[PDB]
Amino acid sequence: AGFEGGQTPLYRRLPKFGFTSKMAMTTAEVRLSELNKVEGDVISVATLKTANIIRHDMKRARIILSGDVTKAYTFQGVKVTKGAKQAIEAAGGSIE
Amino acid sequence: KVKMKTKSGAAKRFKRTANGFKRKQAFKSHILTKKSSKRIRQLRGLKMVDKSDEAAVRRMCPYI
RNA sequence: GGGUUCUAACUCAGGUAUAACAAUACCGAGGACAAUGUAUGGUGGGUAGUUUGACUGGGGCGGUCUCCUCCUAAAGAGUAACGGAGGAGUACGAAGGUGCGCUCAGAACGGUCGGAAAUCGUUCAUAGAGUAUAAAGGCAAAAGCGCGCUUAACUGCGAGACCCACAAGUCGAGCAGGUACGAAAGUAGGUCUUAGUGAUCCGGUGGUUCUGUAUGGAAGGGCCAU
RNA sequence: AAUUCCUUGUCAGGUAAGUUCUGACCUGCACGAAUGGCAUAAUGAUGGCAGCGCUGUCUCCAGCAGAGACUCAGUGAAAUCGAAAUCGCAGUGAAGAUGCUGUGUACCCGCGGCUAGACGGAAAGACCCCGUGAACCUUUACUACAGCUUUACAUUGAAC
RNA sequence: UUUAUUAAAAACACAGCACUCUGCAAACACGAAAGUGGACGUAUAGGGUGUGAUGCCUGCCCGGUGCUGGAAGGUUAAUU
RNA sequence: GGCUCAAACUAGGAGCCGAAGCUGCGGAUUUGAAACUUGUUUUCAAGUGGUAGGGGAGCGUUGUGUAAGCCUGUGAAGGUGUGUCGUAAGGCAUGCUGGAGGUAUCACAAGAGCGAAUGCUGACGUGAGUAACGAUAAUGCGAGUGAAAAGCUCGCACGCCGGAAGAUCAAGGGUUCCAGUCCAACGUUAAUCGGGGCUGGGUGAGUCGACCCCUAAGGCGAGGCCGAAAGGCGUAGUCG
RNA sequence: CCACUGUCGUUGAAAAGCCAGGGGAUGACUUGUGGAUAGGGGUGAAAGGCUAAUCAAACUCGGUGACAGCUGGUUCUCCCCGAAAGCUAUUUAGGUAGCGCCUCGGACGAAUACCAUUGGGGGUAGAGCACUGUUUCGGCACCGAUGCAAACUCCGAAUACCGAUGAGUAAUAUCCGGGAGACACACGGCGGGUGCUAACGUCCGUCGUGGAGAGG
RNA sequence: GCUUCGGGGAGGCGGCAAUAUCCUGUGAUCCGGAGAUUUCUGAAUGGGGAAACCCACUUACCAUAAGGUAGGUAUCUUGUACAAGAAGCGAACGAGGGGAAGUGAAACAUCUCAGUACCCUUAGGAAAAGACAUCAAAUGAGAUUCCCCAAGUAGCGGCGAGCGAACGGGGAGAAGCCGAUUAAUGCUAAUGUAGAAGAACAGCGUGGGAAAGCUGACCGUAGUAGGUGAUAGUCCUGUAUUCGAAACAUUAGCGUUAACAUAUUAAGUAGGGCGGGACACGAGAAAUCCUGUCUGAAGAUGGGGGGACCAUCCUCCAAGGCUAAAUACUCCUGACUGACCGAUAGUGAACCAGUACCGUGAGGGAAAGGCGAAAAGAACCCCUGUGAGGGGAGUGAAAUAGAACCUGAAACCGUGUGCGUACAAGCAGUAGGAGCCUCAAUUUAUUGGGGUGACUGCGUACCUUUUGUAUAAUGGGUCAGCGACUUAUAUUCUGUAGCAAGGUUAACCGUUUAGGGGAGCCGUAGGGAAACCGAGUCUUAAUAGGGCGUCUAG
Repeated sequence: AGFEGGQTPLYRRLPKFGFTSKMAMTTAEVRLSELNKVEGDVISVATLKTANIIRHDMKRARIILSGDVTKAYTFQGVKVTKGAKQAIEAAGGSIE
Repeated sequence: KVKMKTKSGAAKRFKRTANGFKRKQAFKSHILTKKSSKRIRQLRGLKMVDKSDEAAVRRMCPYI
């Protein structure tokens, strides 16, 4: 792996770039379709951990418009996108 | 247990996109006065990894 | 900021006792030296570990190794040889942009020094010149030569193509912004073009809210330029 | 010349005839004075050359003696070996053929000899090249280290 | 004296010669050190190097690299 | 070979021979195509040389389940023949040998297939009944014993060594020493003989040697010195 | 105690000897017994000699199944397809990697191939002297006759290549992915360079065959 | 082999390997517990030494001769010249002191290998560690150890080759103390070290022999055991089940005794300079830990840490000692197991094997199993040398089962029969093909099967390696046996199956392939360096343009 016969290999011809963030490793994205595994109506970080939607070491979660919700939910400590927010409030939920 | 190891220098060069890999371009580190502004413009940013290089990149970075 | 002296540390592979070796005591001689530990500079084939290229009508020796032009190259492209010939590793703030203007080399004739050939006048003269440089291909709307004003040798980019294993390389109308020249339509993202070049890593510098290991900073890192 | 390439240098001697030898010349490719120079009696299973004697070294080999070889009896190896019904020649052909083509020759099988071939046997050529092979040796190759040496601090103090 | 087993020599050694080091806990060598050899020796001795009986002898060069002496200047470590 | 109005050459012409090419006939197989539709059937068309290599479908072997089954002394495995079947790997049946195990089928797992590696181990060939039988000091004959005598014993003669090839030890060996008995193997042949097999026997010390006393080189070394550890050195001594 | 010459022996009587000769033989001699020096170490009157038939670094065991881009070998059967010995890069050149070429699967479906008609650009073969050179003769550098040239061209095909339209035939072309192998090629034609229009020579281009293909 | 205590009940004096003398119901042999004896060497210990030997001194006693019996006499450590210890050996695992190189990096020096091999010291049934001068930064937790994750992530790195966490989550186990020490002694309970009983089948045929066949029974808390003349629940030994201990060991509980220990909050300490080492972390912006050297505090109004550093906040109190479990291992004891081997395998070793043999030595290191059910192992005769070897006889189911003994392959070497072959040139065959020989049918030479193969055509082995090999290129004397793409994990693709926008648990628990365990992983969204946003997002002054995405199955 990574050898081209003595010619300087592709990964060594190209430059390194970027840095790794630690915030990204504790931020988790939650899809509207995974919300059916939640027990209850409140959608918080603790409830997303209980539903096994997110890892227990995640600190915060984002709700994005991927599937669609089926019931009214209450969101406390999660960021919700614009499309996901309008889908939640169209299905009768709320965000706080 | 034993696992495949990532080539860490290749993981520092290649990142996963939806249908392939992205990368920065060469020939921008230094000696840049002599280069035209077109080359300085166009050698900036990301390119895709070429499909002929993609199997090697997958062998080098088997987890990203 | 140095020498001299002293003795008490330390030394004796000195003497006298302790049977002996050693130590101990005393005496004697040295003495803050020497010697040793740590650190540090020099020296060091005494010893170790290694390196010491490839192509090549065998190898060595010699030459060559990247880039550009012509030919080989068989009227698209490409195409080899230690095949035949030459160049490059720069230059230039004008030798760039624009508007305007101009036309060369040679020959003959006349004319002070002044001729084969200086400058002046006349007549022929698609270029027999010039083009920063090698060669080839081009060049009159001159791409050649002058003058005025200038900084487009701009920033963000770029439909689309050439070329190409990749990494690279090349051309590009158009769009936005800010300009330069022009009365304007416009032209300008360097130079007639094709050589004047070197990846990554590492480190430096000018910027930047992106990050910032409890938090606020900072360090360090990232991104843009170099 | 233990040194001279050209070179068998030249001249002299020695032989009938001497690329060697001896003497001399000096044009020393490329001698030379303790990596000693030039000599030197004695010495050397040392090198070169020349003689006497002596000879089977040779012309040119002959005869004889013993030990094998040869035959019989007893005992009983070896390396090698794809398989063999295993001839010549001129061609051909991975380019030097018992084996292929054409042709010639040849009844089957021993024994004593012989070594021209079977690119005969033996040893995965030591020459040569190659391998980002090994070793050991060298040095003003690189990088280190031992050793030696420098200074600072410590052991380590006092007085002028 | 030597290549035990293809080289006995012109090779090595050799008495002799020179240079140089070494004042004694010598220089030098083994060793991690203690302890040893040198040597129960002491510069007419011991070590290293070269040369190699003897006869006649051994010329010039200190630029290079070593070795020895010197320190005016330049550079120069840890340290502070 | 042989060939001359050719069996040469030039120019025509007509026949024929001639390949795994083509056709005929029979069979298998890959792909694609119309259908009772998974090879359920009949065909059709185009294919089917092959190294490196890619793809597909199977055979056999050991073992586990199936299997407390089934087969087997009315003869298992194995060995050796024969017949028979399949494209093949291979299957099946059966004569003989053998004498106690084997394994249908479908799955499952592999120490799963050998001609080569100057492969490894054992066996056995060729060379070949060939070389050789180990100092050229040498043997002849008469008796005896014996299954058998060149070689053993005895005798006569001959030859060899005799600063040894005789004798005494040490070292080293370890019974080889002596007698009786045997001859398979060993002895480079034979052997009745032997340093071979077997069974008995044999080595007697105050004076010879060792031990012992003493020490050399050199070891070890109360304490002692040194050293990460292990250990190294060394005094008195104690060995040698 | 040595080992100078020769013969023999060289599957030896012998993993260094025998025979005939040879050297030293009171010395820097030979030899017995015991002891010491140990591997990057020893010892060496110095040959890299010797250190147990082992020496430019002993032997034994261990690291250890060292590594080996090298050589060898790689074991049952049948069916289908089927290469390459090129380019680029490489401390590369007999290794390897991307691309090309093979296979399998999937997607797509004529976008592919052949031919006819037709739209193009060219600077080759040929030819020629208009330029750059070179050349001979005549008249007088110029005029006229006359040759030649890879790096000369006033010219200039056939083929080839890039497009369009159209029929027929064809187990096409393209893309995504699984698995490769190959990157020593050879000869015969054609066009050349090189060589000597030598080479079963060498280096390219292109076709065929072999490679990997039997049959006549 | 002696004594004794138990067991047991008819044979026995170990094996090759029998014979002899004998022993044994007055209880032997044998098995189990205890005891006695226990030469010499060896830590070897009285001194020495070439191990299995040499030489002593001394106390008491005996003997009267030149000796005997019973002791004592090493060294070092700890206690008062006296008592108690130690020493040496031996599997792996632990802790510690030292510490390579081959190799990889397609060279090589940093780095890797690896803190591995090895050397050395020293324990215990485990060791080590361990109770916060620890993490965390959440709503905080609450020692150590081990396992599954986190994760091949964050990082380290000639940023190469490689190396590689932690936080936190799920589990196993849980414990905290100030002596959680060691060693004896006595009771109590349990276990172990010999043992005991243990059901149920007959007939008939075959056969050498019955356990197999046929018919009919029986036991079963005992039916897939090992044997027995072939295959047995009912023949034996066993198995299910139920049970024994005089003696001694071990384990646990209680009590007593004697040895050691029993801090009282921690200064040459924390920190610092220099040089190194350890931390995933190679000096790096390098925290933290260790220390060779040189220094050097504050001391609860104080100090350590929170990855340069400062402030704030949080947390915790070093410089005293201890502490079970979960974890590591096998020289070994018992039980049980195996899609492990079956004599070239499996240990090197199935057998007189660490032997023979090789080496000075360290060390290296084989080969070698099978008669038969029972030895019934061949009386006797014959040939022969009273030899080997054989033939009869006999035994046996079988003797080409006769001891080199089951089966008995191949190479290799013979004997017999049939055909061919001594005028003919070569990979030895193949396609034809005459003749002869031989079996079977057939009305009788006509076919068919088998052997041979005159003569004719064609035809230069195999492997490997190559552009190309009959090649005079490689390899193979032959046969037989063995001999090379594996295993573990990760990952990707394909097939298949289950579930499906979901799928799936791991370690563990478990009366154990079940069931539980959701930690975690993959998928369901991307863009961007990142913050951040999200069917979008990045770049940009730009809503322009452009990049990467969207426009479903895992």
